[PDB]
Parts: sequence; C-alpha cells; structure tokens
Amino acid sequence: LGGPSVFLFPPKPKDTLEASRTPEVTCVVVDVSHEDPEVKFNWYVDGVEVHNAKTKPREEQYNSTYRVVSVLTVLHQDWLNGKEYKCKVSNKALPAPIEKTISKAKGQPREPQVYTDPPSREEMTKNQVSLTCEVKGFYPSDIAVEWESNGQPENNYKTTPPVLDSDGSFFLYSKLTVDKSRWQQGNVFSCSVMHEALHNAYTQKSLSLS
Amino acid sequence: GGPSVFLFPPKPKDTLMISRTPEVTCVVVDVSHEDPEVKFNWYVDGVEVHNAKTKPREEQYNSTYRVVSVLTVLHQDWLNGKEYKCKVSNKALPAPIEKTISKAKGQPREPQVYTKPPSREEMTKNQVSLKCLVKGFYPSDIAVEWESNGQPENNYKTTPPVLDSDGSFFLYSKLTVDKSRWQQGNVFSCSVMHEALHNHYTQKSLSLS
Amino acid sequence: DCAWHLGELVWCT
Ligand SMILES: *[C@@H]1O[C@H](CO[C@H]2O[C@@H](C)[C@@H](O)[C@@H](O)[C@@H]2O)[C@@H](O[C@@H]2O[C@H](CO)[C@@H](O[C@@H]3O[C@H](CO[C@H]4O[C@H](CO)[C@@H](O)[C@H](O)[C@@H]4O[C@@H]4O[C@H](CO)[C@@H](O[C@@H]5O[C@H](CO)[C@H](O)[C@H](O)[C@H]5O)[C@H](O)[C@H]4NC(C)=O)[C@@H](O)[C@H](O[C@H]4O[C@H](CO)[C@@H](O)[C@H](O)[C@@H]4O)[C@@H]3O)[C@H](O)[C@H]2NC(C)=O)[C@H](O)[C@H]1NC(C)=O
Ligand SMILES: *[C@@H]1O[C@H](CO[C@H]2O[C@@H](C)[C@@H](O)[C@@H](O)[C@@H]2O)[C@@H](O[C@@H]2O[C@H](CO)[C@@H](O[C@@H]3O[C@H](CO[C@H]4O[C@H](CO)[C@@H](O)[C@H](O)[C@@H]4O[C@@H]4O[C@H](CO)[C@@H](O[C@@H]5O[C@H](CO)[C@H](O)[C@H](O)[C@H]5O)[C@H](O)[C@H]4NC(C)=O)[C@@H](O)[C@H](O[C@H]4O[C@H](CO)[C@@H](O)[C@H](O)[C@@H]4O)[C@@H]3O)[C@H](O)[C@H]2NC(C)=O)[C@H](O)[C@H]1NC(C)=O
Repeated sequence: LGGPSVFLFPPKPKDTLEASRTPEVTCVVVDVSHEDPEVKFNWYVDGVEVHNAKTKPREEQYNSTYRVVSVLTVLHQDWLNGKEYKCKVSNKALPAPIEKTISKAKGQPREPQVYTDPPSREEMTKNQVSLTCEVKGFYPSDIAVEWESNGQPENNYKTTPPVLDSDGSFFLYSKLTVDKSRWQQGNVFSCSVMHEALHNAYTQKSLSLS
Repeated sequence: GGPSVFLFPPKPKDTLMISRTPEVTCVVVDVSHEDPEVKFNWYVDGVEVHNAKTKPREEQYNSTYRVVSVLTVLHQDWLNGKEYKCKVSNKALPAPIEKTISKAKGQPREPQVYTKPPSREEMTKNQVSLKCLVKGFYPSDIAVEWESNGQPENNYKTTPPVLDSDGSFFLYSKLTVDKSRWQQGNVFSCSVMHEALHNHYTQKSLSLS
Repeated sequence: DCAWHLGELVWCT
C-alpha cells in the first residue's frame, strides 16, 4: 500500500435532467488502511467550502482495505450552470491531501436531433424486428434514452455509448427489439430522449407500421 | 517495478482479407537499462515455433526499454481458434511471464446488414446521414467501411460493437454526405467484413427514390 | 467465386 486513492464521480444524467430526482456528487476513497481508517473530507463549490455533505457507511473490501465514500447533494441549476465541485481528502497515509475536481463538461450545449427508423422489408421474415432511434448532434454527452409504448416502458432494447462526432458533438443509437406480430398490428412505439438542450429537457419520437 | 507483458491480436482486416498478413504482437515494457536482454518463446497450441522476429529495441525516455516480438500467423490458423502463447523471460523477473491469446471462442454468427435512408426531416439540413445497421454477429471482430462509385467515403463514424441480449453483437455506422450528392441519385455502399460472411464480405447499397 | 473491396482481393471459395 502506497496510500489511498480518490475517485470523484458525477451525478447520473437522468438525475440532473428530472426535477423528481436528486443529483449527487460522489467522492470515493479506496485502499484505506486499517491502521489509519480516519478520512477527512473537505467539500468546495466554486472555491467556497460547504458543510452539508454526508458520509456513507464504511465498507470492508476484505482485501485489508476500507472503502470510504462521501456524497454531496447538488442543485439542478448549479450543475447545469457548470459549478466546480472540489473534493479534498486527507488521511495519515497520504503525504499530502488529495484534491479532485469535477463539473459538467464545458462547451456550448447543443440540441439532440432525434430520428426513428422502421424495420426493413427483409426484417419482415424474422421472428423479431428492430426499431432504431437515432440521436445526433448533442452536447454534452450526458443523456438518457428510453423506449415506451401505450404509456408503458419497453425494456427489450440496447443503446450504444455516445460517440464523438466530427463536428465536436455526440451521437448514439438505441435499438428496440419487438415481436413481429406486435409490429404488424400497427402498434405505436416511442423513443424518449432526455437532454439539457431539449425544451423542458425532454423529447419523444414515435413510429408505427406504415 | 518489473517488466510487464502485453500480447495483442491481429487486426480484423488482416485476418479477413486474403491479400493481407495477420500477426500477433508480444509487447514488453518497463525493461531496465541494466538488464535489457529479453528471451522470447512462442507456442502454437502448445507446440513451439521459431519463425518470430524481434522489432527494433526502443527507449521510452522514462529510463525503460520497449522490447517487441512479432509472430506471423496463418489466416485460417487464427480463424479456427488456435491459441498463441508468448513466454517472456528476463533476469529482472522472478519467473518468466506467459500470456495466451486466440480468437474469441464461440460459434461464429453471420451479421445482418440493413441500410437506412435519411429522414425527410433531415432534408432541410446542409448534410444528410446514411445509416448502416450491422447486427447479430459473433465474434465482435469486424470491419465497416463506406464507398461510392468505386471510391471510399471517409466522412463516417462507427459506434463500438455492443453486446446484444442474444449473445451477439451489433453496431451502427453513420456516413454523412452533402445533401446535394444524395439528391442527385448517387449510390452509396456500406461494406462489412466478417468471418461468418460469404467470402468474409458483404455490401449493401442505398440511394434516392 | 471471390469478393473484392476497392480493388483488393478479400476472399475466394
Ligand atoms: C480492494 O478492493 C477494492 C474494491 O473491491 C474490489 O474487490 C475485488 C475482490 C473485485 O471484486 C473488484 O471488482 C472490487 O472492485 C479496490 O478498489 C478498486 O480500486 C480500483 C483502483 O485501485 C478502482 O478502479 C478505478 O475505477 C474507476 C471507476 O470505478 C467505477 O467502476 C468500477 C467498476 O468498473 C466500480 O467498481 C466502482 O465502484 C466505480 O463505479 C461507480 O460508483 C460510483 C459511486 O458509487 C457511481 O456514481 C454514483 O452512483 C450513485 C448511485 O449508485 C448515484 O448515481 C450518484 O449520483 C453517483 O455519483 C457510479 O455509477 C459507479 N459506476 C459503476 C460503473 O458501477 C475508474 O475510473 C478508474 O480509472 C480511472 O482511474 C485510473 C487510475 O486509478 C486511471 O488510470 C484511468 O485512466 C481512470 O481515470 C479505476 O479503474 C475501483 O473502482 C475500485 N473498486 C471499488 C469498488 O471501489 C481496491 O483497489 C482493492 N485494493 C487492493 C490492495 O487489492
Ligand atoms: C514508460 O513509457 C511507456 C510508454 O511511453 C509511454 O511513454 C510515455 C512518456 C508517453 O509517451 C505515453 O504515451 C507512452 O505510452 C510505458 O509503457 C506503457 O505501459 C502501460 C502499462 O504499464 C501500457 O498500458 C497498457 O496498454 C494496453 C494496450 O496497449 C495499446 O494501447 C495503449 C494505449 O494507447 C498504447 O500505449 C500501446 O502502444 C498499445 O497500442 C496498440 O498496440 C497494439 C499492439 O499491442 C497495436 O496493434 C498491433 O498493431 C500493429 C500495427 O501497428 C499490427 O497491426 C499488429 O498486428 C497489432 O497487434 C495497436 O495498433 C496499437 N494502438 C494504437 C492506437 O497505437 C492495455 O490493454 C493495458 O490494459 C490492460 O492492462 C491494465 C493494467 O496495466 C488492466 O487494468 C486492463 O484491464 C487491461 O487488462 C494497459 O492499459 C501502455 O500500452 C504502455 N505504452 C506503450 C507505448 O507500450 C511505461 O509504463 C512507462 N514506464 C514508467 C512510467 O515507468
């Protein structure tokens, strides 16, 4: 052991994009020795120290190290306005306190273009068909894509990670796989996208058998 | 502090194209100046081979050497699933390091390739995107390229392969072209190379109404 | 038959 390490994690995209949710910044300290498990946390928001953070229960990793985690609640506006969140970690095993800083990716926010594609005619021979949701030209890369149908979530889908495009924006694809019969019945399927650059941080695109 | 070994596979195109030569690369970093000598032992399915070649030794300017050994493999040896073991011996090493790689195990599955036109909503923009859906393939080793009129189209981006729920992989490739080129009826083609394809190759074309 | 890619031979069966 050469000393504990620190990893500072951002809040979930959906947590920052929905008013119902409460976004959190997480400062994780690993490789905390048993001899000196005492960890001091100092939180800062744009250089100003705050005192409303809470420490999660200590966890034994069973490799002779503890896992110490401090969680700081952030405001939706504060995160979206690009406030800096600094986590300072002090411990006897550290020659000097470790400081890590995270915030929203900086840069002009860009609105996602959402397009959908129906299955090919060749796909009408298979047991299941693929529906495509194309989300492109958005920034930052923080986003959440979901599917639904008749006010009910469709879960049989996969989404590619965001890919850096040539124009500096991001794009991704989400593929929903449904039974053929469901598709040939004329049922409407919806692709829902959540991103800060959308109006009310939300848009929904639909398609059906045409 | 001691040396570490990284064994790399051949490039998918090199194994898929008969007009190319696939090779496995055994990379050794953190090689000290005091003991730069590195012994290589190569094995194919446990049987030792001797046709390997050592790349030029390199200074990493952090007071370490980078010793690399390269072994040419046969196209079908790699496609059949032969394992390649690289054994690295060094005197700054308590015991010789052995690394083994091969093609990802599992029955090869043929990729389904479907092309999608740009939305009519996208016709109001300066450029349009052509989509190539490649799904249901295994292993993830694949090459996806675009072309038009016998010439390659390089203005594209392709997502990494994504593990599907049925155990196979899928991906999307997006070629962006000037809208005028699409309106003039030019045909664009999505090329896919994969071991499970007939002649390791397929091509799907797409153009305006 | 064989398959070609921009002039370069891919594979033949
Ligand atoms: C002793 O064990 C320790 C842990 O137990 C391990 O035990 C073994 C038996 C195995 O089972 C092993 O899998 C166990 O982890 C071990 O600690 C590990 O130390 C590693 C480095 O020494 C460290 O690797 C780093 O990981 C970073 C990212 O980690 C995330 O993902 C990993 C898995 O991929 C996951 O294990 C971590 O927990 C992290 O996951 C994130 O967790 C956060 C916080 O909870 C989530 O965010 C919040 O989530 C909540 C809701 O849950 C809210 O949403 C809130 O709003 C959010 O803020 C987040 O979602 C979650 N994600 C995932 C994926 O789960 C890498 O980024 C990092 O790489 C970076 O850093 C390296 C340098 O270190 C650079 O080189 C890289 O370039 C890069 O910058 C690095 O890889 C492990 O994460 C850590 N494991 C744990 C559990 O803490 C310790 O080392 C062991 N010690 C010894 C001596 O053996
Ligand atoms: C001293 O410096 C050394 C390197 O110089 C570094 O010098 C610095 C000053 C900087 O200039 C820095 O940029 C230089 O890298 C440094 O050595 C490094 O050591 C690292 C770990 O100790 C090691 O990281 C690992 O990397 C593995 C993958 O390696 C590839 O990708 C890395 C990242 O970019 C790259 O650095 C390497 O060069 C490798 O790049 C690829 O190499 C393959 C061949 O192996 C190429 O494919 C072949 O391609 C040829 C054609 O070119 C043929 O086609 C052939 O058939 C193919 O096989 C490929 O083209 C090439 N890609 C590109 C784009 O270049 C990771 O896999 C590995 O991660 C594993 O291990 C970690 C643990 O370490 C696990 O946690 C992971 O889960 C995973 O299992 C790891 O990250 C660096 O690669 C290595 N750097 C180099 C250049 O070798 C050394 O440590 C320094 N010493 C000190 C500081 O004391």
